[PDB]
Amino acid sequence: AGRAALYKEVYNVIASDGSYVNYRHMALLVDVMTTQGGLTSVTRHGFNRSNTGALMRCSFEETVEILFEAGASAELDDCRGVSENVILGQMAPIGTGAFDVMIDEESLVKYM
Amino acid sequence: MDQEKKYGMSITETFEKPQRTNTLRMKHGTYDKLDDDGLIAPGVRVSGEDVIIGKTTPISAYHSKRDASTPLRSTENGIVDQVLVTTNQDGLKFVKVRVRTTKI
Amino acid sequence: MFFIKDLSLNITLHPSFFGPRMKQYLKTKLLEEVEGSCTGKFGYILCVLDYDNIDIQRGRILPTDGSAEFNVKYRAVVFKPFKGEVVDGTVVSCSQHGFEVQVGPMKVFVTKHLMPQDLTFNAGSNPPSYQSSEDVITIKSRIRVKIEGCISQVSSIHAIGSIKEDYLGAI
Amino acid sequence: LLLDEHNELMRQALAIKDSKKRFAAIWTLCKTKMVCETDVPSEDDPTQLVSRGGCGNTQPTIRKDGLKLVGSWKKPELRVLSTEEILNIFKHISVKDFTSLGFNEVFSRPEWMILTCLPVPPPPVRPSISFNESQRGEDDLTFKLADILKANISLETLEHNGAPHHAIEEAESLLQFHVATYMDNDIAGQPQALQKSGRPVKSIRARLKGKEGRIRGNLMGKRVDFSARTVISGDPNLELDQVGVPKSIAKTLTYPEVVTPYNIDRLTQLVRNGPNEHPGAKYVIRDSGDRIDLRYSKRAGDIQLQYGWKVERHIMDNDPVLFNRQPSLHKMSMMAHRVKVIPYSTFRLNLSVTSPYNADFDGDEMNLHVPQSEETRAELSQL
Amino acid sequence: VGVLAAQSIGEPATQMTLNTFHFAGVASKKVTSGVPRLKEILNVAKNMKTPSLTVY
Amino acid sequence: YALATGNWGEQKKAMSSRAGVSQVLNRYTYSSTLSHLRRTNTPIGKLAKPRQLHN
Amino acid sequence: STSTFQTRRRRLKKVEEEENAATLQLGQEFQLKQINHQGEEEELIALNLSEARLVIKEALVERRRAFKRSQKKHKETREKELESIDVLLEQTTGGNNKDLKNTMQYLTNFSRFRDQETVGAVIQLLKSTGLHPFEVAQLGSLACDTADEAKTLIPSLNNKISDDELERILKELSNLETLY
Amino acid sequence: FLKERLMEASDAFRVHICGICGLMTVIAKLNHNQFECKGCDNKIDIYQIHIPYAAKLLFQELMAMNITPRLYTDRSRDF
Amino acid sequence: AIPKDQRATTPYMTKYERARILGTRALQISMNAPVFVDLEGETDPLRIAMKELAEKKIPLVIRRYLPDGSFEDWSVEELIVDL
DNA sequence: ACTCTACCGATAAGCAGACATACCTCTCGATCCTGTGC
RNA sequence: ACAGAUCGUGUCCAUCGAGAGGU
DNA sequence: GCACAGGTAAATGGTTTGTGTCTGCTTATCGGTAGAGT
Ligand SMILES: [Mg+2]
Ligand SMILES: [Zn+2]
Ligand SMILES: [Zn+2]
Repeated sequence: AGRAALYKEVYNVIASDGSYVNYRHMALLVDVMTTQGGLTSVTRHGFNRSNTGALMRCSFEETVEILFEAGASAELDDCRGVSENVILGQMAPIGTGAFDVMIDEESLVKYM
Repeated sequence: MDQEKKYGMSITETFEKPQRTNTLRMKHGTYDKLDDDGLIAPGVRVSGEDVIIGKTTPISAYHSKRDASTPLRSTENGIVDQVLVTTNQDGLKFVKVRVRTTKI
Repeated sequence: MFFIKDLSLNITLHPSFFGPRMKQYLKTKLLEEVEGSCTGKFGYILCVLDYDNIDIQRGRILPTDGSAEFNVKYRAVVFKPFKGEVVDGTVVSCSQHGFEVQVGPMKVFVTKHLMPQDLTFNAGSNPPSYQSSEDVITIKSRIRVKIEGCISQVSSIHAIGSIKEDYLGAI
Repeated sequence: LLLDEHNELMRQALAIKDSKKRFAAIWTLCKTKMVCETDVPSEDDPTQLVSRGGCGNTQPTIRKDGLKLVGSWKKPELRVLSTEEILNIFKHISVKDFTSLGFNEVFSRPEWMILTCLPVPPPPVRPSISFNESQRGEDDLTFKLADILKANISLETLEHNGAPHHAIEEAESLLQFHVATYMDNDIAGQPQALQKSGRPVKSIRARLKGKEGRIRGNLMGKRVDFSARTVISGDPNLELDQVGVPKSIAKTLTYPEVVTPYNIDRLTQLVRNGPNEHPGAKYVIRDSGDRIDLRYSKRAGDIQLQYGWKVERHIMDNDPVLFNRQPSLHKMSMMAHRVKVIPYSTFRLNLSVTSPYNADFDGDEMNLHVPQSEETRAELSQL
Repeated sequence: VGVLAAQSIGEPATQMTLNTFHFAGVASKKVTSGVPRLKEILNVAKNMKTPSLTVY
Repeated sequence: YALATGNWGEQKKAMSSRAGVSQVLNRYTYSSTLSHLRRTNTPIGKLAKPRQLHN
Repeated sequence: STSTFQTRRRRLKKVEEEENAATLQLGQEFQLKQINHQGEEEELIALNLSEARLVIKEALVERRRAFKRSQKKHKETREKELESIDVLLEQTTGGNNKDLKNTMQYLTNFSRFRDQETVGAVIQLLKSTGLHPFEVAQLGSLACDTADEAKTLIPSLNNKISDDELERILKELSNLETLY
Repeated sequence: FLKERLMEASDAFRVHICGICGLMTVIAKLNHNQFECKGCDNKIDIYQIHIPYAAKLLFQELMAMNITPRLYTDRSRDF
Repeated sequence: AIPKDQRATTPYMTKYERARILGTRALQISMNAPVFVDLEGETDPLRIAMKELAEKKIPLVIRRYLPDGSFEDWSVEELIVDL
């Protein structure tokens, strides 16, 4: 019910300028904001305090605090996000990088 | 603008046309338009990285002098109209040059 | 001492060679690669047995260029000089520092400080060796030598030998 | 630990998988306790007690004052807690205790938070600023490291030659302050560090703190090559997907093309043209680098292009390039157009693409990016 | 889809005009709407400027 | 120093002193010079009231 | 080039339990219950001096036969043994193959069993005990006269084998090596 | 395109990282074709990675901050 | 972890997959890889890649990674191209 | 039955921490010395 | 025994603050 | 003849129009039962 109320509030917010936004975007936003059992604010005290990678988290808010926290702990960054791959300069597993391309010998000998 | 600033006592820059014989790490711009005093006479067309003021500073193998010339701007060109030479408060040399261009 | 292990090798193939003969190309690549290798982890690779069902997996293409990385699976005979292991070889060289042994393809050194003072360097005899009592040892003669440890893990692989042990020398 | 598994509340708290939440729960439950117990009643049969095995000494109220920790020992004594005794206590912590607290016995032990051996960055981290006229201007990090070394030497000499406890205390306080300012120059409740120039010193935390930092200004955002920017303009005669590139921009920007039997003649013609006309080339790349310049060597024409080389030709027609306007709010602000060389120094675009760009022709500035590989070119064209 | 949703929500926010006043119907209650309302919704403010309630 | 750097104060403690008090004269156009010679600034630093045109 | 993935905190184990020892303590790569490419839980294979020579010889002749058949489809004692593997190696492996000559020469010179039936029955005889295959290979390769030589040769057989059984299969191996 | 813009059209660096420590403190001598890690006397597992120079500078600064950003080329899961 | 009879992924070929395949084929052709189709006098590697994709003569395999870590292999010639 | 005082929970109210669209263009200054030396 | 003038390629002048700008 | 090296200055007292909106820590304040009688 809280998620539905939040979606209705957002839809009412984008109602006066005349702009129309597809339901999928706002639904995704409110689902992200209510993934846990309560409201998750879009700020340093909301979605930030999560279990995601430290490198991807520390690129928006203050950085050295979370770096010190990571050093004090021993959490592992899976490097499956976009920010980590951008920092490491590798092809992020998004869009064209969501799959792998391999060559097969059977098809290679099939054509010729 | 340029100045004949002095380091210590004997390390004083001088205004002269630099030569390949005793100048190291010098700029690759043309020095043909320069004169003996190190300044371009008014009425000479300049363009690109051409050197307008020739200044060299003593190093302290030879190469006792190192260039400090200021070239013209990469995107600017024109004809020099007025060159001003005078002295600053302490007594060194003060040199000012001007470039005139028409923008259609 | 001889072991056979299911080793793995990673190779990169240029796409200009992407023809029907890629399988045999990789086969000869592996063949000349692991033959005579001196890897410090596995040891000495002598022969590549089981030239069948190599099972060349699909070659992932690197995003940078058109090359493909292949992970070939194979088994081969390995040779590593395990420390503290008694082996038998033949004498090849004998300087004043000591007499070497020819256990396998290695150059195990029996330094003078290892075997007892009984062995003396007698240069009067035509083959320079360590002629002494308790049996005769010479160049190209049977000798059993123990291994103290492994050194120089990079580049060539060899060890150091000793004779000071009951029922170890002569034979 | 102050509390163990005997307590029901402690047992409930020691169940969270998250390290931060578990540590917070442990701290909240143990901050109330102020004395070792050594005799904890069992969960069953509360009449009989079980010897915990502690020391029985009371605990102080640790309070943070600047860069030092003070403890109000009340059974009130006010003794400043030295770093040595805290480190010794940390070294005596059992593995399970800080494993439950959140610390890892392999990667980050609790006792490693105390600085006993400070590494120095290499010269690449703190380069030398040449600066106009021959003067060796140095980075603030080098000056801070020299200050730390001087403080350490002074403390060592003062300890060795014999001195009152006040001198040792002030020397160690100065060393701690200098180290902290080297690592963080924005300490709350402490005076900032100033050099001879009078400006605040630059710390690595200040080096990476905002959008000019190493991460928000040099990792997710950086300057790039093979890009251009010039005033845009309208052209009704252009196609919907087409951008008017000035001849100078085309002659400056280059695209590396691998020589192939299908384009050997074209590449040879472009090389013979030289980096003067628009349909020309600027560089020729042979095997293992070894770049060849076509404007200084002048050896063009008598050079034969072998297979596998790379030629940096100028941007020609129908070349897919990226066209961008700032600010980039939606994905429509980034589009791929086809290069059309025009004889004027301005950007020309179709009038129908201005709406997604949200741009007009009153002095707007827009950026152009060119690809450098077949992967990027094809994906830009098809996506 | 997350980046697309974020852009599709943020673009009208920039494209909106002033949204500080004029949001009054029959009764001039000065109901908060527009950019400040969106900001307080995103921040999940515990004390909104103009709390309201509807009863049927 | 005060008339050159524009920081009204001594050489030290320039961070805590005001900035922009002294500015180089704008001589692009006579009207620009006249406007620059009759300019006032209120040091404020989020607030719409001080920026509004009062009666 | 590896066959085992990281386990038991291989990143920062910080134990450094030496590198090798005579009393078992084999290397991590040569550990018991190895991992096969398709199977699992397979023990390490240990080859004697005679077994290894037969294995390499059979692999070489198989490769030579395969190469000869491909070409066709496209179109004494110790002294005699040296010529055989010389002519086998001169065309099968190819390349420099300098290291292969010394290994084969050492295998031929120090070979203990030359009969296929005897080497085949060696494993059947030795399978009675549950000893680690490394030490059984050591006793099969190295010569012996009684229990004292076997006990002194390696330190991995302390009270692990009864003396009566030890002397029994030592004499068994003695006759099995003196018959050929 | 993002990877090309971030790496090829900008800073691009190659470093050697020890497979045990996970740090970039590896002594590499390309003339003699040998590598060594003095931290754990490792010589038979050295990997090379392509990262931007800014990332290398950030990692070096973090190491100067007594924080170890160990980098590994394999995924740690199960056992 | 490569099921075949339990492949629940869509049989169609996505836009990202099409772009990646076309780019890889074009790059390989540009760096002088063998071509399995006649060119009709064409000289641009990208259009040659499109021509090869038209008749499904590209010897490549798409490995679609499931979020858990499993994957299934789809051949290019068996993927339906409709966009 | 609730006095003589202890920990449980539940708030008020003061003390600090983080930060504010994106893109580029140009000019202009400053980066130490005074008490102390024979 | 042997046992050199420079030559030939040469890398840039940076940082910190302040102000004025324009989409 | 001129250079050479440490941070010895202010003590003070002192400052500035109009930055909110959460966040966490540290007290102060308010009910409520338990060690038992005439
Ligand atoms: Mg405009
Ligand atoms: Zn205690
Ligand atoms: Zn290491």
